[PDB]
Amino acid sequence: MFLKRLDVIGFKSFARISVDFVKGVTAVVGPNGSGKSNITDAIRWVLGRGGMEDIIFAGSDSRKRLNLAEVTLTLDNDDHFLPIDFHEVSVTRRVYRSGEEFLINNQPCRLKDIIDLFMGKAFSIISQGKVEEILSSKAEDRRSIFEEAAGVLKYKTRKKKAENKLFETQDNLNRVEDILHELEGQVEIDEFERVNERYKFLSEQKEDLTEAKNTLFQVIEEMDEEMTKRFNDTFVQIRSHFDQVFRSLFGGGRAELRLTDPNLHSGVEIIAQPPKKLNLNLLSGGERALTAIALLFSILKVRPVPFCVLDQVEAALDEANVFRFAQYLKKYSSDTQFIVITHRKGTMEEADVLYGVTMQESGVSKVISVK
Amino acid sequence: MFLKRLDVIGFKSFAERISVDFVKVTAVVGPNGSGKSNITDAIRWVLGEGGKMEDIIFAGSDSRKRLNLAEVTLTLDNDDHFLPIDFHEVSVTRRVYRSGESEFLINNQPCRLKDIIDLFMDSGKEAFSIISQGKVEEILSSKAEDRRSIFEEAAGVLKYKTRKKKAENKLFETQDNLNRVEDILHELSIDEERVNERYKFLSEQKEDLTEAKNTLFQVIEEMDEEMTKRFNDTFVQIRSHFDQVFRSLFGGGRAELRLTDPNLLSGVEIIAQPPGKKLQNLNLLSGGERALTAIALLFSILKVRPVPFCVLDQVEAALDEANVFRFAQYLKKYSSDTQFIVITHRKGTMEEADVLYGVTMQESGVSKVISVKL
Amino acid sequence: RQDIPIEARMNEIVHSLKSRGTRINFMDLFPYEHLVVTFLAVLELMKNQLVLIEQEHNFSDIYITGSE
Amino acid sequence: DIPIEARMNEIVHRINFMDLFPEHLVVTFLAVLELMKNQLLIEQEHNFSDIYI
Ligand SMILES: Nc1ncnc2c1ncn2[C@@H]1O[C@H](COP(=O)(O)OP(=O)(O)OP(O)(O)=S)[C@@H](O)[C@H]1O
Ligand SMILES: Nc1ncnc2c1ncn2[C@@H]1O[C@H](COP(=O)(O)OP(=O)(O)OP(O)(O)=S)[C@@H](O)[C@H]1O
Ligand SMILES: [Co+2]
Ligand SMILES: [Mg+2]
Ligand SMILES: [Mg+2]
Repeated sequence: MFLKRLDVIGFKSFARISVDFVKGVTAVVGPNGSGKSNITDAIRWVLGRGGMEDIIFAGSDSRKRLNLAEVTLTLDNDDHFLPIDFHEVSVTRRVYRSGEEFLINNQPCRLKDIIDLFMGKAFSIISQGKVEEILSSKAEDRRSIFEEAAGVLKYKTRKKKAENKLFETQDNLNRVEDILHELEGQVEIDEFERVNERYKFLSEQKEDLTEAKNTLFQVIEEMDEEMTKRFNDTFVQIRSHFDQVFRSLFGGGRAELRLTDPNLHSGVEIIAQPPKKLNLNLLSGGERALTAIALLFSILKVRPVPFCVLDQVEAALDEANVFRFAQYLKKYSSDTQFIVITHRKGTMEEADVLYGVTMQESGVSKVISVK
Repeated sequence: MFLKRLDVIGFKSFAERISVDFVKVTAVVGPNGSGKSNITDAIRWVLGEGGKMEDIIFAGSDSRKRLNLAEVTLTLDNDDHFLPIDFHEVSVTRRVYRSGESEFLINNQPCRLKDIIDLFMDSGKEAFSIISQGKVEEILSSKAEDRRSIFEEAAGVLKYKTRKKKAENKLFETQDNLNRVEDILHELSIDEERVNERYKFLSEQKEDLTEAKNTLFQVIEEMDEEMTKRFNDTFVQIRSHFDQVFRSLFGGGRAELRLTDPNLLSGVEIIAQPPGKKLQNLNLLSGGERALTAIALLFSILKVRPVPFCVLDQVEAALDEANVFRFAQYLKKYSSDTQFIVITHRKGTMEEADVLYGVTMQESGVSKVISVKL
Repeated sequence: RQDIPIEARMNEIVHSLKSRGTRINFMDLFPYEHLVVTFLAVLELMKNQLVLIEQEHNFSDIYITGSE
Repeated sequence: DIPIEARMNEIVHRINFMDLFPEHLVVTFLAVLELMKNQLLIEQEHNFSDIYI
């Protein structure tokens, strides 16, 4: 998915603006109140501050509340990273003041259409200060951040649906059993040959389930063999980059990342020791920052996502380590597209693109860009 | 209480004995891993509240040792006798010994647990005059009925609260008493009835003393009338400071503060509508809108009940390249009637600061302190 | 500084509209790192309703017009 | 980064932190605060006194 442009009308501060995401780093700069954090919430409401209609502009002087809010995203599918043949994909979402919608390539589509299509930019986007969201989270609730990075969620969800189907199959064999137990006594004019006229074919009719279900269980069992294997294959490839990024950020600092128990549900537990045994709760505001940051740039070394957005991920670290979260953002500009929203100039120096967001015209945000 | 200096030994990152000299703005620099936002953990430790209590002592870096004795000091100029003590150089220290034993010391004499509280109850070094890290917006996100008390200790009305509470207990106990003795007063040839003269002597005098504690206690309970009056006097005094401070942070702002119902005991609600926006909620403010507004509300308090020394853990963390410099200006215009401790990585406030104590960390997991003036 | 160019540019951008009326051209207002801060200031004054800028499309030459 | 090493080599040709100064003294100190964190020293009599490298 190569990011091409982003059009907005009615979405929060969005007054009908288009963003042409260039190749490399795009710094989303500006002062406070501009609504650049909306540029991440729209890349939420299109893929999948309110509560519903809170998504729509409501109230500003020199303007009036709108009734319909929509956003478009234009993706270059030349290499067919998407299950379509289009070379310009355009996804749009919208909400009406009445509470009522999404389009794929200028055509309407179902609810789970865009969801099924992207299967993907969660931890792919880092909103304000949510960085530490990785560390503080429990170990049992941390592996999720890996399961998406390992693609295991596809095979997983499918397999869940398939078990749900097996439940209904058993729910049918239940009644079929009692019926047949009645047929044994009903067995022993020629109209009684009408009762045995349903049981003999209902034998291969219930057996039809008694076979298809057996063809489903195997389709679950070895389907986990492609999930439970992929989870490890990724986990270790992130392991061998934890030390690399971490240490490259802390000269002489060595750390690691381990897990607990088999897998399924394996709580991934995180360890770090700057250049000094640092429970990681005792790490500095920066030390808590450049951990979930290094861990990111190790994930971005395994399954790097093309569209990755970060919202003020560097406002907790001294200018010495802002250069760290700058250069590790100036390398991966080639392999993936990074959109970061940080007013700290340190990253704004290496940023290939500068998209300044302000607010004129009262509570209405305009956009400028130079580079 | 003009701040003088602070000595730490064995406290957290602080391994070698080091101290800091404070002036009348002091910006605490230093790159991450260091101890600047630790020094504030020590400043709250001195007066009052890592995991448990052991994690307060220097755990030790495996380039040095493992200390088991931690203690912090604080020296203040009480020339104007800000506190109920007659000393003109006050030294307050708290100690933590790996035996699990904490100590308290002032000058030449050990101190009690719930003692150093009282010395400071009138001053309000308020722990809420300490702005924490990742807490700068705490008051803005916190529930109304969780933002009421910050004004209570702002107005100083806490001491009265402790008064009326204890008095309440006393009046309860005495009520139980008089009730119980009224049952004794109700339970009560020829020869000599001489014990009844004492029975009516153990009531008409005794119920006189107890019943003299009634009318005398409920007048000290009516001293809460002073506590509520002084509170609301301040509740209103902050009011007309908001907008004017806001409007000078957001050119053309409009904001105001207001309460819910009547029945101290209520809750407070903030309202903020920046210039050329309005019509919205608090949750719909920007990332640095909540930062500045909270800043205004915790910068206007100090225009009503100012304190000696306040603490800033990364207050301008999420803010513009300009709304910090304006925050720096304000730090300079308020640095007169109170001493300021700020922890900031951006040059903006550093330029408007008097003397910086930059915290390094040499010798592995050990913090060092270097100071420079302007 | 950051605040200093905010109002130091307010002379050359208000007096250019009083001399030729022509909007201050960011391509012309180029001082010299510097192209970041100098853009950040103009990309600030828009919230004070002190300056307006137009773009026929993105990435096009930007012109600063201070007034409102 | 550049101001943080432009005085690093200049420390091998000992003197006060003010001997490395000409307004920007702030940043200059901020760099010395990192180099200390990289083990590359700092001497002072007491608080806010003469600081020798
Ligand atoms: N749904 C909305 N409806 C109307 N105005 C909105 C809406 N969302 C945001 N705004 C306006 O923009 C302001 C805050 O929007 P945010 O998106 O949170 O800004 P922000 O992106 O977080 O700003 P920064 O600088 O990035 S920290 C409000 O004060 C409003 O004036
Ligand atoms: N109790 C402790 N025992 C030993 N080391 C500690 C202790 N507390 C903190 N440290 C060390 O100090 C580091 C973090 O201390 P913090 O006080 O949070 O840092 P900080 O003050 O936030 O630093 P900055 O630059 O001011 S953000 C850890 O890496 C530890 O090595
Ligand atoms: Co093709
Ligand atoms: Mg934001
Ligand atoms: Mg800190």
